[PDB]
Amino acid sequence: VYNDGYDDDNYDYIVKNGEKWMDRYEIDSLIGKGSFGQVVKAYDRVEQEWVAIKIIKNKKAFLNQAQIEVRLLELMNKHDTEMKYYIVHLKRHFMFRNHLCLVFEMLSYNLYDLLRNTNFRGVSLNLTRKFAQQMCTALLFLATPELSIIHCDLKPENILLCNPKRSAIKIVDFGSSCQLGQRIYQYIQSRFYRSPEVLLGMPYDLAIDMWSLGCILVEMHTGEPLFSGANEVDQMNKIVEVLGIPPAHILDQAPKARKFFEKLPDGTWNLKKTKDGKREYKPPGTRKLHNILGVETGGPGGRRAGESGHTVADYLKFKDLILRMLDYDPKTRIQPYYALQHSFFKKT
Ligand SMILES: Brc1cnc2[nH]nnc2c1
Ligand SMILES: Brc1cnc2[nH]nnc2c1
Ligand SMILES: [Cl-]
Ligand SMILES: [Cl-]
Ligand SMILES: [Cl-]
Repeated sequence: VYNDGYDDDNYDYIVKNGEKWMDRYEIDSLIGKGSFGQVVKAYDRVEQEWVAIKIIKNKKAFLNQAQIEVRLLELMNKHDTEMKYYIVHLKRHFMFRNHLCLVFEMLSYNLYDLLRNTNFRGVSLNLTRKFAQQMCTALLFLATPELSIIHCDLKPENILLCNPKRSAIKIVDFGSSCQLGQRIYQYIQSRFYRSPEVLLGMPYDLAIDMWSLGCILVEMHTGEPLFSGANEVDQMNKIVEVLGIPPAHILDQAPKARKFFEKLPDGTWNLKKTKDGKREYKPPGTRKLHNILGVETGGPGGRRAGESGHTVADYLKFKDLILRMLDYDPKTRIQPYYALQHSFFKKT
């Protein structure tokens, strides 16, 4: 009784392996899932190649958001004719059985799959550097004035390997992306990767992606999310454990500062007071990235002790870049052009 029997109760297309669409696509299987709908692997008979097909939910709000996604993908792909800025390619789109379907090149698995494959030991610092450099080049591309595109949902799951053994990547899922000055949501980004200005209800720009990236890079090396909040209050407190209380010039303009913080008569800010007898977080800024990363103790959890490509100097450079990506102030947070110039990327 949903979509004349083609949909489940959650607006998704009921995927059947081997179904052929439009005398062109043979549906192999489901390969991904999301809030947007589903992704399937299919073979395009006409072009005689494998593709991934993202099936948007048969639901107006989701259709209308995916129309924005289509426009940003076609816009990016036309400024990336050489396909060298690490953004997935929208081959074409169509309506089928009342689902917007977007056809992409077939890609390998994502960076989360890669971490899980190491049993969350984390990938090497050399491989992290390759990912960071590609990622920064991609954000530089997004920042070109004709695009000014904010991805808004960078996470390990939305960065895909081109090929499962090689290190080339592409960013996918511009399903919540917007352009500078075309911002339409306040609840954005995945929580672990969510920036302070978004937690604070403040206006945001492309710099929220660089925040997400700094979280991602740490997690790729340690194996675990840097700020693993269960809800927004716990997310902001986890950030404060590592970075301290946010500067007053930020909190004074934050419409949601009172959700997490409290201003004292002298105008300084602290965390909201907790119920008497309840200790739950480390005191502000005492959980140091220096120790999260194991800079002088053999890498995260000491697991890198004795390996090449993991020197103390290597780690200090890494930490510095990460901390610059995690600047509380969006206006001084490091920007893609300067991140590429960081000493973490030199040499070899
Ligand atoms: Br290829 C590919 C795979 N997964 C995606 N999610 N959103 N866009 C995507 C493109
Ligand atoms: Br803020 C901040 C957080 N963690 C650190 N580790 N080493 N220096 C640091 C500065
Ligand atoms: Cl999702
Ligand atoms: Cl290596
Ligand atoms: Cl924690």
